[PDB]
Amino acid sequence: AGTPSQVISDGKAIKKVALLGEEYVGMRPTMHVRVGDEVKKAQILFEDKKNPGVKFTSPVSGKVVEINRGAKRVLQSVVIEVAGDDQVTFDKFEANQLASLNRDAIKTQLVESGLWTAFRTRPFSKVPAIDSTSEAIFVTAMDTNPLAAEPTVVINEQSEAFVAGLDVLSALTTGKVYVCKKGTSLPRSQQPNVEEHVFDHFLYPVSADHVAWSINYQDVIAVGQLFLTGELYTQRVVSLAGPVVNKPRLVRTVMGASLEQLVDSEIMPGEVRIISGSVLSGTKATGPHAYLGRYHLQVSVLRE
Repeated sequence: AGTPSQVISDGKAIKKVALLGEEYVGMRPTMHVRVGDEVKKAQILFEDKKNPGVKFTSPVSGKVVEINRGAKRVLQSVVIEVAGDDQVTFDKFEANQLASLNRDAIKTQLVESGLWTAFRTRPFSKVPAIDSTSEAIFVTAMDTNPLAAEPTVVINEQSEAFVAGLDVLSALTTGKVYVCKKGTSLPRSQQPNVEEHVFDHFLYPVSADHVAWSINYQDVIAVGQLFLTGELYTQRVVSLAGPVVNKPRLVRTVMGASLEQLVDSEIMPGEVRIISGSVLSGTKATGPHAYLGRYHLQVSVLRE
């Protein structure tokens, strides 16, 4: 019902993007910008006062037009209006170098680029501490919900970036990296501490000694792109599905894309509920929240 075609095409033009404050567990923001500031791509917008060092950066260059706040001044979203192509650039390497890079050097670049936020601890589901390490980084490269985009199609376009990302993770972990996938074959890291777990909603192992980190396949592609090119890779391939979508399919877009602009001239007439993420485990994309969640790879539209 509203199932998407597993074929990638271009999404509607995006004029504004936003980072959503409340979707980061335990995050209390310290602003590094105000309305009117021109920002570059990968420029810090704010940091977490309760997770010292974690940076949240702009997916695009442009101008800060809104800092929306709700009950008790909680940060709802920082809206950026796209303009120009100025960006903060980082160190670049060759693919063969990535698996041997120093762990702290890797950390520094992920933090300053903002990509560090892609990681979440399991349990607690919050961004790891900068000075912390993990023995088991899990890569979610599968999805059971038919409304989700099949990862293999996305990854097949970004083969070298995906593998490069895995190689960075293989140096970042103190133990192993686990690629959680279906039977369908994927590009393989040549590093011996990168394993594939084939299956036939995820659960992660718990231990008093260690904590598990999780990261989705598209962020792994971003990590790979970051270290190969030295630029923040903000492309997204998201599932645009739901019974009121005229051509349910996969569309290219940008992190934090305006969802009202993304679905413009995509939906049947009548009033609808736009949802960022899965239908059952997403958030109501309305008003100040009408933007693609950091950890969402799907946009669901229903009838109200």
